[PDB]
Amino acid sequence: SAHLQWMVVRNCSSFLIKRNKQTYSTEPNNLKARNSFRYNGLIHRKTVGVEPAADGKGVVVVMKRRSGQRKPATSYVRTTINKNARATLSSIRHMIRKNKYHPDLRMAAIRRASAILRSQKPVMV
Amino acid sequence: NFAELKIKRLRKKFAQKMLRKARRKLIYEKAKHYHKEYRQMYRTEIRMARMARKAGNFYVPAEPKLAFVIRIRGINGVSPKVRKVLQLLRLRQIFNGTFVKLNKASINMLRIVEPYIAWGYPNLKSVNELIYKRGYGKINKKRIALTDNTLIARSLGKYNIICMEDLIHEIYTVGKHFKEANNFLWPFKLSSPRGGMKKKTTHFVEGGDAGNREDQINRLIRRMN
Amino acid sequence: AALRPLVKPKIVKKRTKKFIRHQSDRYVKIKRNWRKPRGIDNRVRRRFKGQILMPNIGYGSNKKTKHMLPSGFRKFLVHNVKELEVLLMCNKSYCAEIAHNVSSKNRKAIVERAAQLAIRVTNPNARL
Amino acid sequence: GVDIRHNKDRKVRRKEPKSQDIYLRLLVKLYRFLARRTNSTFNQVVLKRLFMSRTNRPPLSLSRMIRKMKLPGRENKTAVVVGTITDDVRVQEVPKLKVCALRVTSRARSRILRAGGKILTFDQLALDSPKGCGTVLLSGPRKGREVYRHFGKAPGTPHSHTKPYVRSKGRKFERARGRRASRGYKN
Amino acid sequence: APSRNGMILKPHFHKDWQRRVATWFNQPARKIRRRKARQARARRIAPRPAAGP
Amino acid sequence: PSRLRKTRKLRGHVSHGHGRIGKHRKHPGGRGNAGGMHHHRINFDKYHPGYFGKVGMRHYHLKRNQSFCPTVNLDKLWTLVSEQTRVNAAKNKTGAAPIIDVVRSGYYKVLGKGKLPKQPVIVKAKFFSRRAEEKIKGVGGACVLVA
Amino acid sequence: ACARPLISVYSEKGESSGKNVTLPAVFKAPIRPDIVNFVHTNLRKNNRQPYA
RNA sequence: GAGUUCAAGAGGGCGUGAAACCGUUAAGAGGUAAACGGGUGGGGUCCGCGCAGUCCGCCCGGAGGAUUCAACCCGGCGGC
RNA sequence: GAGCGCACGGGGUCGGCGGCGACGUCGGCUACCCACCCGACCCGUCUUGAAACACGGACCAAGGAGUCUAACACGUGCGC
RNA sequence: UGGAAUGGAGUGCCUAGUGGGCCACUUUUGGUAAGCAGAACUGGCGCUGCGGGAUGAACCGAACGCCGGGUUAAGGCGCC
RNA sequence: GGCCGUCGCCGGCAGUCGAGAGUGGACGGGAGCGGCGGGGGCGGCGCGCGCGCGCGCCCGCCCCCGGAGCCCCGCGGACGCUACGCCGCGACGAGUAGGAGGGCCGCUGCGGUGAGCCUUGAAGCCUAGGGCGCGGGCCCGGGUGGAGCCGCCGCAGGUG
Repeated sequence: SAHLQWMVVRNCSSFLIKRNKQTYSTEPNNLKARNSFRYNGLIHRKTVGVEPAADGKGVVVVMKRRSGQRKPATSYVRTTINKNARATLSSIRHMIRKNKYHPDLRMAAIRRASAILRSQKPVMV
Repeated sequence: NFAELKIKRLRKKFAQKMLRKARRKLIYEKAKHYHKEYRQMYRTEIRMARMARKAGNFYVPAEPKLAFVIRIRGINGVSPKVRKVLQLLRLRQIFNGTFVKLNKASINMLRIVEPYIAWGYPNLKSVNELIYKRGYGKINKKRIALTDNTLIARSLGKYNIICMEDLIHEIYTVGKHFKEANNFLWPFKLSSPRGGMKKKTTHFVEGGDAGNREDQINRLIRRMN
Repeated sequence: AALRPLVKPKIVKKRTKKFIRHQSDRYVKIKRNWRKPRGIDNRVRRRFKGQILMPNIGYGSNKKTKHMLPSGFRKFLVHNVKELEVLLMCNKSYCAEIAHNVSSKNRKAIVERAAQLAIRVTNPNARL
Repeated sequence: GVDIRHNKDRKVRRKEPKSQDIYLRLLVKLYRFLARRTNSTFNQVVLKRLFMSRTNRPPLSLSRMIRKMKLPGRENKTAVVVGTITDDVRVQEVPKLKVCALRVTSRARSRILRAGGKILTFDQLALDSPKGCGTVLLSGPRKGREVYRHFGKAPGTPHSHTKPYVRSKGRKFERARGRRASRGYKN
Repeated sequence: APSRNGMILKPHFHKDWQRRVATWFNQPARKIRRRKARQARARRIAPRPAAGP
Repeated sequence: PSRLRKTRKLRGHVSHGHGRIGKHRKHPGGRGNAGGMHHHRINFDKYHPGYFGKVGMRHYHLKRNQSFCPTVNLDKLWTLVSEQTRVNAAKNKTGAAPIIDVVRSGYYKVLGKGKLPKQPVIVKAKFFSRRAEEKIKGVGGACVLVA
Repeated sequence: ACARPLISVYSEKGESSGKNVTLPAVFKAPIRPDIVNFVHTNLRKNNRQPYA
C-alpha cells in the first residue's frame, strides 16, 4: 500500500515545510529534500539512506529490512563505513546495485555520501 | 537470440535505407516530369497565338482557373453579408490570402466582397514562392511549417500528392483533388506591402488597389514577401 | 560560502520598477500599494497614453529565471540549524537566508554550519 | 487582429475533470495510464465515467442488470457498472451474474455471491481484462431522478405535462384556474 | 426572479420573534437534572419498583 | 464559511452585485407574493397554473386517522415473510400454501402490480382490488378478508 | 486487506510475553481522510458555547 | 551642573510615541501653479569588492614525499 | 564484399580568438533620494454625454456598510 | 451519401445586469428649420484605448499581453 | 524573433521513437551465394555496405542486470515521475454593468504540527539600506523599543 500511505501524507502537515515557493521534506531516510514519493523512507518497503556517522568521522548507511513486519525497533539495519573517499562510494555503489535493492537511489545516494564526507574535513574550496 | 535479433536491426535499417532511396528517385522524376509539362503548357500558348495571327484570326485565351485573394481591410466596421463571405474564403485577418478556384459559384462570391479584397491571377512564380516561403500546413488543426516531404505525404497520400513539388502543381493546374490540397494549406500571412498601395478605399480600375487586377497581382505578391 | 552557482543565466527583467496606484498627488491617505482603478471616468483604467502603467500578465518573468537573486541563487528562510540540512543536497542553487528573530547567540551556530556544508548564506554575520 | 468569437474557446469538459477521495484517486491514476497507452475505448469510456458527478452515475438496479444480461449472445461476459448496484426485492428469480462495480449494496452483495456468481472491483478488472475485452457495459437510468419531472416546457402552457412545484398535493392547491375550464382558463 | 415554489412563510410578525423564545441550550443540562431526579427518587422508595406502579 | 462566500471576492467593486444603472433598492415591486393577479400575472400563469379560485366540498373536522389505508403492491408481497417460508414449496411442513398477513405488516389494501411467483398463497388483508384478486387467484392461491 | 498477521503482546517490563492476539479486522478498513476530516470538523463544533 | 535607575530617548496625565502640521540642520533646485509616463548629472548616502579573479570541479603524466595495517586476494567472525 | 570524411547553403551559436584598467577607483536591471532635458486636464457618482461653469472632497489617524444571522424553498457538487 | 467553400456538432439545468439610450451613409413621416421630434437596414459610441482630422464620443485607418527589427493604411513631407 | 498567460491537441511520460522505423517462441523436410518477383507505374511505402557494439562447431556460456550496453532502458535514475507532478506542439489575449476560476495575497481566534523563534532581546514604530513577485504583499540589514510571536495542515469570522 506504498501508494496509499502516500496519498494520505502527500500534503498533510507531517514533515513538509513550504516557504518561498519551494517544497521540502525532513525525514530520516530521504536522500534529498525537494523531491517526494521517491525518497521518503516512512512510506516505501525498501528505503536506503545515507547520513553522517555519530562519531564525527565517516558516514553511515541505513537499509530497511524487508523480512519482518513493521517492528520499528528492528526495522532498520545500520552500518558504519570509514574508508577513504573513493572506496566509500564503491561500498555504497556496490550495496545498492549488486543487491538489486531499490536501485532508483543508486545515483542519489552516492552524491549524498560525497557531501557528507566532504564536510568532514576542512572545506576544500 | 542475439544473432537473429542482430539481423533484425540490419534488415530494418537497411529496409529503411532501401525505402528512402526508392523515394528519392520517385520525387525526383516527378518534378522532372512536371518541368517538361510546365514548359510545354507555355509554348502551347505561344503556339496558338502565332498560328492564328498568320491566318488573320484572333486567339482568345482561356479564362483562368485560379485567383489569389488578398484581404486589404481590417475587422472594423465589416458588414454582415461581407463578414460571412470572406470568412468562407477563410480570410480572417488583414493581409491574409488563399488560392481560390474560379467558377460561377465563386465569382459571384468574389463580387459580394469586391471592396474588401485585391485579387488577380497568380503566375507560376508566385505559386512557387507562396508555397516555398509561406507554406504552413493544417495538420491536426495545428499549423506546422512544411520543412519536409513526410508532412505533405502523411496528410495527402490518398490523392497521389506526396511532395512539395506536387503540392504546387495541383494548386496551379486545378486538379481532381484541388479542394483538399487547397485546404491543407493554412491561410498565408503576408507582410504589409512595401511601397504603399496608393489607396485602399477604391477599385483598381480607378487607379487604386482593390478589385480584379487580372495579371498585376503578380506584382503585389512580389512586394509582400 | 559562495560557490560558483550551478548555472548563471542572464537575469533580464521586463520591469519591476514599482507600480504605484493612481492619485498619490498629495494624499498620504492613499498608499503606494496598488489597487486597480475601478472608476467610470478614470483616465488610468481606460488605458490613456501618458498616464501611469497598469499591470497585465505580460510583465511576467522567465519560468526558469523567476525568483532568482542577483547573485544566482534562490532564497530559503531558515530558522534553526536543523532546517539547513535540507539544503545539503540542493546547495548549488539555493541560499539559506536567516530570519529576523534568531538571537545572536545561535546565529553564529547557523553560520558556522553553512561553512561546513558549503551552503551559501546571503546574510552572513550581521550582529556581533 | 482576427475576428473570431471566444464563447466556445473554453470547454467545460477539459483535458481532465475532477476526482475526490484517495481510493478513487488511485483508480483514476490507474485507468488513466490504461486509457492513454492502450489503444482501446472501453478504458477511455470508463475513465470519462470515473470523473462524473454522483448525479450522473445513478444506481443500477439488480433487476435492470438481469434484463440486460439476459439478452441473446450475452452470457459469459462481466458486466461493468461505473456507479453503484442496489438490491431489488422485486426479483424473485436466481441470477448467475459476474459483476464489476464500485459499490455493491449489502443486500445485493448477499444475493449475487449466494447464487454462485462472482463480484469484482475496478482493480481486479484491470488485471483480468486490461484492453476491456469480454465486458458488457451498462449505466443506471440517468434521467430517473425525481427532478426531471420539473424540467421542460414550463407548466401552464398548452400541452406541457410538467409537474409544478407546490407546498403539497390536495384539494385546493392544484386546480383553481388554469387546471379546469369551469374557471375561465385551461391549457 | 420568481420561478420556484410559490410558498409563503410564517416569521411575519412586525413585532419581534424575540419576545418569544429562540434558544434550546438547556437540554444537555436539563437531561442531567432529570436523571438526578430519577436517581434520587429510585433510592428513596427503596425496594418497590422504580418504574412506578 | 464566510471565507468561501463570494462577497469576500467582491471587495473593491463599487457595488459588488446589483449593478449601478439601477441600484436595486430596499424592495421594488411588493413584499412577498404581492401583485400576482395584476402585475405579476405573467409569472403566476406559467409557473403555477392553478392558484386563484377554489374547488368546493369542504370537510370541516378532517380526522386523517380514519382514512388511514396504506397499500402494498403484489411485487413486494413476498417481502413481508421470511426466507425460510418462501423457499419451502414442499419442504419443512409448508404444504400446499403458506399464509401472508398484510394487516400485520402495516398495510391494508393489496393493490395489483407485477408478476407473482407461482406458489399458492392465502393473502389476508382488510381490502383488495379487482386485478389484485384476479392475479392471486390465477397463481393458485385464495383471497381472504379480515378486519 | 486479508490474512490478519499475529500481534505479540508485551508485558509490564517490555520483553514480549508469550501470548499472542490476532490483529482485529478494524485495522484493515479503508482509510479515506476526507471522512475523518468531515466527521471531525463537525464533531468539533458541538462543544461551542454561545457568544453574542 | 551633580544624582537615583538596567533605562529618564521611564521625571511625578510619566509603557511604546506613526500621520496630518511645525522649528532647525544638511543636500538639490526655482519666471509658464504644484504634481504625473524615458536617459544623463549629482548622493551629508549606502551596498559588494578591489593592488590579480594561479575561480572552482572531476580523470591522466610528472618529479618529490608519507602512511603502510594499507590495494589485491585468502582464512576467521557477524549482519543483510 | 568498406572504412575514411568535407559534414551541411544541415533536427534554432560558437570560437582548439584576443586587449585594457585595477588601494584614491570599479559595479548597483534591480530600485532608491534630489535635479536636468523629452510626453501629459481631478478623483467618486447620475448620465447617451465629465475636466466640466454638475454635485461630495482642507489634511491625518482610527471606526465604517448590497451584506451578517435564523427560517423557507430551488438547483449544483461532496460523503453515507 | 448525390452542386461550390468553411469547422466539430447536439443537448439539460441555475441564472446576476438591462429594460432613460445616442450618432452616421441610405430609405423616410411632422416641421420653414432645428446640435428637433418619430420609424427600417447596417455599422459605430455607451463598454474602446491607438495613428490622422490643430482641438473633439460618433468621421478616415485600425481593434490593445511586455518587447527588438522591418514594412504599411488614413494622413502627409517651408519652420513649429 | 524572445518572453508571460489562457485555451485547444479526447496530447507525451511510469524513464519516449512514430515527422510512414510494417511484431514472437518452436516444430519437420528441402534448405536461402541477403531481405515477401506491388516502378516510366512515373499514383501513400519494396537496395549497397549485408550476415560486428561484443561475443560460438572439430568447448560451453543468449553471456550471473562483471551489464540486454542503452546513440533509449518494458526489472531498470535525465534538471525530471511533490502524477494535484514534469514535458512537447500550435491558435489566441481590450473591455464598464455582470459571472466564474485561481491567490505560497493579507487580518483575528481554534484543533493539530514545526524537541519552531524569544531578555546573547518579541510585538510594534522609523528608514537616502539589500532584494523577490506583473500584482495583492513578502523577506533580509540598521535604529528605537522592553515580552511575547510566526510557518505548514484544516477549521471558524464582527476581515481589507
